[PDB]
Amino acid sequence: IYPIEGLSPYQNRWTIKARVTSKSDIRHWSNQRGEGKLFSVNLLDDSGEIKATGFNDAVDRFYPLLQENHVYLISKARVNIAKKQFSNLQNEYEITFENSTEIEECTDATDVPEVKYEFVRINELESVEANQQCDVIGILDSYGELSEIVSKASQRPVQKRELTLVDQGNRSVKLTLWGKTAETFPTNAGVDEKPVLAFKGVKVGDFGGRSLSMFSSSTMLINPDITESHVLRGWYDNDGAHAQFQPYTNGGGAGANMAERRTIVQVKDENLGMSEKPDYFNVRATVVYIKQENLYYTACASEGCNKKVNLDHENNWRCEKCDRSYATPEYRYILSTNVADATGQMWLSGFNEDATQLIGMSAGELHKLREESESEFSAALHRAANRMYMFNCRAKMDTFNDTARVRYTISRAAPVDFAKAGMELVDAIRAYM
Amino acid sequence: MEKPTPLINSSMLGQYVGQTVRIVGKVHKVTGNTLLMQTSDLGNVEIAMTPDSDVSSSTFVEVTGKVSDAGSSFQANQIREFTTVDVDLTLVENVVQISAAFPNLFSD
Amino acid sequence: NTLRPVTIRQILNAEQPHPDAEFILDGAELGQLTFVAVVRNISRNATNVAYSVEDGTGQIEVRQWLDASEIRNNVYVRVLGTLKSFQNRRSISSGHMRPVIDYNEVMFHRLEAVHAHLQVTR
DNA sequence: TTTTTTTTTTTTTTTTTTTTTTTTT
Ligand SMILES: [Zn+2]
Repeated sequence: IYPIEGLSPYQNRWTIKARVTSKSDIRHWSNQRGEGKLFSVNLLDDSGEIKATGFNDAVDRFYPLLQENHVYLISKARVNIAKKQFSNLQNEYEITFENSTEIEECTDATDVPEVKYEFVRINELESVEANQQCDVIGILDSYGELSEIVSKASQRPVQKRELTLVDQGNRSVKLTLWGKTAETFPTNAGVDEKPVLAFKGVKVGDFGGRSLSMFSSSTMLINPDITESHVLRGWYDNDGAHAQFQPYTNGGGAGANMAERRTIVQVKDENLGMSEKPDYFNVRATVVYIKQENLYYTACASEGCNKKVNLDHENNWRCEKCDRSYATPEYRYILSTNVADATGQMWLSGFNEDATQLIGMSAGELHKLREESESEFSAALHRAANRMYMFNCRAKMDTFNDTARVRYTISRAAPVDFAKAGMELVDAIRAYM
Repeated sequence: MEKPTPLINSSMLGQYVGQTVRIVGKVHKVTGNTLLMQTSDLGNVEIAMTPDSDVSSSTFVEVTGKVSDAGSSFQANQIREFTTVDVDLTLVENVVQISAAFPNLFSD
Repeated sequence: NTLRPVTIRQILNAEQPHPDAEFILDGAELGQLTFVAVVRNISRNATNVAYSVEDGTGQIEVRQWLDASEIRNNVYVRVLGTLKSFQNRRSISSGHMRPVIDYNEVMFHRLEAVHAHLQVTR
């Protein structure tokens, strides 16, 4: 009996005694050399955590036997190097089940720790930052119909279902269910009688202020004999289906985020915006070039009108909109900039706000700077390039006289926070290690 | 030829006795021409500083030096300023470790 | 057509499969590239300005073209250029060179370098 | 030996695709 931790490939005789804390579906695959089935599972003991995976014939022998939250004895498997891109655990190693792998269930679970939930009150979810794990409990209010969609990235039809989860905070929050768990959901008993549902490892999404989605390792339990679901049970039946609730918001993408960080290759490789519906994304990119010609235009000096202005017969600037002439045309940016990253290059358009911080200058101040010399004007622009920015963007289609083109529009452009950006990458590189 | 100059924290000193290294710290105390540094390693390093050094009135610092034969002291070759009068030392510790993991990019 | 964060040691290791063709770094075209280094020497010519530049991984020349006195010996710099090898000598042609924002970017860059490399490689 | 983490939602502003360092060491 080894602790999980002491497992290595340096040691062949061994037995762990761990409790499954999550189980994968049976995942198939089709490719050039192979075709088959894998499934995985996450182990726990006193000492630590380790993933374990069965391929093809071990799915048959073991998928039925290993169920979540039960404690098993595992023996005579292989210990491999973890593929950390395909796992949550920090372990250097994982296990693969071979054709000798012994598994029996221990009726001794008391040495073996139990999955400690760190629950978040629904009304506290807004304190947890998007794309992060979370354990959450609450009364299922109601649930939505099964929605099947094709995603634009996978291009593989998604079955989807949404649930409403409420607690003492009186706040309601949407939680998305995926795949089989979605479909076979109402097959779960006591599912209309306002069950309490317990979630481990749930993703916190910012669509609708806060929202929740599941992963392959997520876990919902229907009506658990944990004190908390009883408190809620006592709470809900006595004053819950009485009082009214708060929907969070700020159809559905519950658990979704409102603009994923994509590389430039991804935005194009996914055909973002090539459709009716605008797609939103986030790009970390460097400004490589700014288009000199037609950077600015003369605008309605009117309030809350920026309709272009034009020189009439009396050499004045008229807006067609507010129906008036001015001696002074308001300069505004119709910026056209070329941003690059390591995956490719791409054009963005930005308006007066964002372009001003990109050139650290109002358009008027730039106009005044061009009337003095072109040297001090192109200088300003050159000096705008070679700077990195986090780009909040939308991709939408344009009808230029029957012809279509994709235009990517910077909604907000902050400058890269290197400390934080750095840390993020630290996390990504650690994944290949 | 320029030898790559390793980016190190306080515990890498041993591996580079005699060599030129590069190191980043929070400045603790300045006693004459000696500087006391806080590493990303959270260890402390002692640096023998150039006469012309106004380091005192600065917070985080990057020293290009020679590890000296003792285990933990340092001749300053050059010195770079950062902070203000908010470098991320935890990030630095990580950049140290990851650069160590990738000689093909950061060394010979 | 890409902008690759690189270390100077990457630059020098990049291959140019003989003739005078485009350099490769990790089985990928190495066109426009970027990096952070300190300015060690500065020579000025009527045509161009050649800076001697080191990032702890190696040193390379970068010359930019006159048609930036802010930057100084022993100050970090962001470089945006292209690798040219004339007569075996390797150098970068910078249209863009800037003093580094805060030190944290130096750090950031090393990582951006590893991460980009990892993604071309796997 | 062998494979992944999905959805979703909006301005008022010109024209419609743009040229990045150009030449010596
Ligand atoms: Zn108007």
